[PDB]
Amino acid sequence: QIDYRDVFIEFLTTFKGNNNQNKYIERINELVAYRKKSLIIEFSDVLSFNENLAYEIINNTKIILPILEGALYDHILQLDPTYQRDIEKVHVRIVGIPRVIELRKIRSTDIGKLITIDGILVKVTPVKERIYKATYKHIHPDCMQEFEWPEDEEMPEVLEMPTICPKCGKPGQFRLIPEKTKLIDWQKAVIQERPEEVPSGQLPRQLEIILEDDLVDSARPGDRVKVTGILDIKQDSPVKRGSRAVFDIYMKVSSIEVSSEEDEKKIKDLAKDPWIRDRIISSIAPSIYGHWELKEALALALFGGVPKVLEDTRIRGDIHILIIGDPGTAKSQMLQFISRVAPRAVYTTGKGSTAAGLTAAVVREKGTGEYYLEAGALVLADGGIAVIDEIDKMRDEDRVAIHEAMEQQTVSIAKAGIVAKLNARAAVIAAGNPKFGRYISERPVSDNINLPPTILSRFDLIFILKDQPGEQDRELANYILDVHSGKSTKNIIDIDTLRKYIAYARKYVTPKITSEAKNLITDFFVEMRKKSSETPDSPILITPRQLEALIRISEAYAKMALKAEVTREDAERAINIMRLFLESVGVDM
Amino acid sequence: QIDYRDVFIEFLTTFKGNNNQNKYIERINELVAYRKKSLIIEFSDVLSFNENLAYEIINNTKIILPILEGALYDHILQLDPTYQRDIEKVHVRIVGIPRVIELRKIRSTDIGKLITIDGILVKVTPVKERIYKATYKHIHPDCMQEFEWPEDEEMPEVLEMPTICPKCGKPGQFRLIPEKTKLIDWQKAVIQERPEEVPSGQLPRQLEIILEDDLVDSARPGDRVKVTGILDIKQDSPVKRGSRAVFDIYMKVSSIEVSSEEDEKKIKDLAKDPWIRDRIISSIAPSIYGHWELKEALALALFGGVPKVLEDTRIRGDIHILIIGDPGTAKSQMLQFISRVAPRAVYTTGKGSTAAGLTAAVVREKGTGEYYLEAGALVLADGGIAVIDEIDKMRDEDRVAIHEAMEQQTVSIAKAGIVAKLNARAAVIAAGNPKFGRYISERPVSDNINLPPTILSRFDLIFILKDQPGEQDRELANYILDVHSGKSTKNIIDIDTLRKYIAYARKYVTPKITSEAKNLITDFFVEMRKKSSETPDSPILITPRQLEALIRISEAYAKMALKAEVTREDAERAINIMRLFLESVGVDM
DNA sequence: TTTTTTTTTTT
Ligand SMILES: [Mg+2]
Ligand SMILES: [Mg+2]
Ligand SMILES: [Zn+2]
Ligand SMILES: [Zn+2]
Repeated sequence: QIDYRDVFIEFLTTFKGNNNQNKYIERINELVAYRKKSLIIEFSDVLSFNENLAYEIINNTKIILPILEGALYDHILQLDPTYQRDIEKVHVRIVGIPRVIELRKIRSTDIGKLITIDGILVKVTPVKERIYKATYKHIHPDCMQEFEWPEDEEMPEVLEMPTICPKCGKPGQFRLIPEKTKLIDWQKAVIQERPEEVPSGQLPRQLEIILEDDLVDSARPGDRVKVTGILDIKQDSPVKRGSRAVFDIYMKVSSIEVSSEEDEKKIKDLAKDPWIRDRIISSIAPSIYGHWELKEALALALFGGVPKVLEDTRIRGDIHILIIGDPGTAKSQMLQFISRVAPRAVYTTGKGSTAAGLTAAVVREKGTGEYYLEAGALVLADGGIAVIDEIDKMRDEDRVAIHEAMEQQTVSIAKAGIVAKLNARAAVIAAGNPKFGRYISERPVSDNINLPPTILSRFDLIFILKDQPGEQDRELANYILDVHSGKSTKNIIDIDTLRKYIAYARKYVTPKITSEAKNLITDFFVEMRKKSSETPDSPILITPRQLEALIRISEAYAKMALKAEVTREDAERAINIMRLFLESVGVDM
Repeated sequence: QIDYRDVFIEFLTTFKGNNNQNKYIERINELVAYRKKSLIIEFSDVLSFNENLAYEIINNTKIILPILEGALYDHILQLDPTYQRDIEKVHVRIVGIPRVIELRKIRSTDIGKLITIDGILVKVTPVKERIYKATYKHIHPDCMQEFEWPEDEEMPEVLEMPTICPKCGKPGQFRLIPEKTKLIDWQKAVIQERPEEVPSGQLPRQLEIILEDDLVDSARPGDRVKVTGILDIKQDSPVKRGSRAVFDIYMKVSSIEVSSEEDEKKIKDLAKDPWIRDRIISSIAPSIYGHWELKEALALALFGGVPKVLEDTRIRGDIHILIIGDPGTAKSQMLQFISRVAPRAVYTTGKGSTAAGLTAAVVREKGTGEYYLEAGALVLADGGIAVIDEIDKMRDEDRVAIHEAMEQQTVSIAKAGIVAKLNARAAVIAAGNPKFGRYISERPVSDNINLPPTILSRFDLIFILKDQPGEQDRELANYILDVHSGKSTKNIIDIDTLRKYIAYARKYVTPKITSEAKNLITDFFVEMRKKSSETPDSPILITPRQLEALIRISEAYAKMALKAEVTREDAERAINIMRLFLESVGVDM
């Protein structure tokens, strides 16, 4: 009823942040400075400020958003007149809607209401253009008149042509004029419900969402998103009714978020502890007893090294880990934990994957019969982590497809007239069993591993797990029963905090190698080669890749403590962990 | 509103270039010599000469080009009246527009503006004809009238037939008259964004462009081009509404550049150095330590020999290189560098390619129902370099598809009623691993290589790389760490100018064989054949192909120094490099 | 039916 434009403007200029620093005033000039033409607000803050305004947004969304858009636009023009003639419309987006509904629980009662859905992005289409105001010319020898067809109204989702010329009142031919037509960016995406939300024995459901204007290209497939907007029915093929008054539903996205200053203080506070490295390792798979050297290795792969890009070549910065062990050694359980804690990870099984599905697949589009590309698991994991369980179960002729993606971090396809190259910069963690299921100490190491030396040299670290019963059985049994009894280990960083810590470290820390670290690494690498040549029978080869493994591991150790330099202490830790890897495969040092 | 035709004419007639030769009057001078009806003007030159004139082209391109082009036509007629009755309209193409937009960043605000896009050409269609002014006959026994349908306007993108006869005002049926219709050449192409600008975890995007009149057949697939023109929305089936008022965008090309005299003297200056060959070799893969003999071999393949075309046959002039080595010997890094410095190169892997994708594929169009050919990797690489990494991972029944393309440089297809023969004159560089991952010195060369003798004989040079940990580890380790520390080797030819040097040499240099070079090559071949008879178990056969390899290598060495003939020094170098090849495969002379 | 790359059952 009443106008809240005065309230909205006053709220923007008078709201107080956590430190009462007016967390909203400094967003306005940032909008003006960068001409971002999109401003977001929090529903909790609006409700905390004025209860009446929050309800009107949450209920009368379709008749108040343009009103607040006009009021905000006027406030921008007075603040900076130069904003005019560059941006003709500014959008305000509301987040944190209390109306959250599961994807499977949407009913007809929720149509037309501002709701929020949490799911997984699966498909994204290229950006296109949608007409919201057309212009036609009446092709009738008497008219030759141009007019905007939808009068005082946006063009509906169905493209409708005028039947009677408004300028002359007669029918005839109408020709669209693209020059005078107004367009808006338009993208279509598909969202899927989370695996933990799917009911027993059923496939996950999917919903179609539409992103327009500045919301296009807001996320990539495989992301976890929270989308807010209005639901509506979909009219796709109305040319022929064919009975079937049944319709699907789709969502007009108003605000989207993927997956902060307070968190940064928490992250930096953690790094102040001298024993942060040991504290982080203790937080990796808290439900698994022992395997301290494995948890340390897995922690390094989460942080990785520093990729180097030069004018003529680039160097891999990711760390690859291979684990071989007897059944029941908690290999799969540890790998599942990595998927949860990594900011971006893809979990695959060796038997349930193919060569085309891992890198890229060439498929024939049924509508046109033309071949095109589909991204594989490694491509979708670019910048993240790829987990391959049961690597020994894959066919050897099929496993070689990942050799290029594991060192050059690229995928090359030359099939059916398609030549393409794709980036696959991801870290690979793989697990498997020995050749005879269990490790046989009588036989050498070569026949136990049963893998070609080419793939073995690609892995920075290799650990062989032996399940040897001994005095430690009682400790293991007590630990497992405590887990089943609900007792939880304390003094460990929670998974949510740990994920934020890793994401921050991988984005703002780039350690550099000092002179002291160079001498230690060089001496140790020379020592490997001399020792390796003494026993030319092991299946492990000390190639120059091993030298680069030491550099990557050293940078990861420094990056774990948010250090900008690789001191001698990190080099010693990198050398020490490499020693345990060599002792595992029976290479003494 | 000021008349710019006078400004244009004085700009063309009076302009000073960097060389001080009035660059812009020679182009129009050659315009009438060859009747090319197209003039190229740089945006930097017009802006410097007249800032106001340059701006008017940028923002008023729609209604300034016909006036600007019309003014140029009158000037040409004054220069030579003979241009009349040969060319009706002359097009002016503007390049160097500062408005450069990435392919993924195009939004609605860029529609109708002159922009420039850099990308890769992937698809070209055959040249067709487009109607811009039709002629119709009213089939109604009283009319028998001819009229150009679109009055004072060209035919739009969508063909439209008149509904009311302009000659009588009555409806009816109208018949097109092809002989009185005005046509224009039309071609469609697809541009793909470069792999550098593709975001993480996303597939590359594509844009459709239209070439008309003299711009047709101005490029070939795989080229890197810059296109300037106007964006517009694409209409395909406007008659069928089918809801979904969402359109795709295409581009009307106004000028195209495919990726000068100052380079000629720069290249000539480089060739004057007596040690130019060493400088070129030292500039191949600067980030790789050692492997001097492999760097020399890769340099030869970039330049290549001299193809011979005779009345009854032709002789291959390309050089093929095969490298077999232990894992971690930087084989893939060098191949990556070659794919960047080569003016035209295609990079493929053994596992990610098929027989059809390498040579040619037969694809059926579901619309018409007929079969047609699709160019493979080797066909697209004609006149350039083809890189096939991990060649040993190819299926043997699939690898044999390149036997004829490597020697006869042709692709023969007899499939689905299609018999064809395509040129595949491309050099092949391949790498792979021995049978057991690493070379075993305790076993003969026969079972280490694991490749048929038919394909081995087709390679001019074969190098077996052994990773022997010796006393050079410290030097190798220090070099690698220096690379990781940002240190760069100095006194090398950078990749950009090195690419220009190779392109110039392969185009203007055709060395000849002298009498003294013939004697050295003949004597060496006799000894090579005699020595091979000692060991017949080796899978390396000295065939007459090896004699022609010596000729090709000798020509390549001369081509490096831009020499016009092959002297005894070039023959000696060819013998020396051939000797190292034989020693590696176990033939000692 | 036909060539092609893909997952699938069945020749
Ligand atoms: Mg398991
Ligand atoms: Mg390699
Ligand atoms: Zn009208
Ligand atoms: Zn008529």
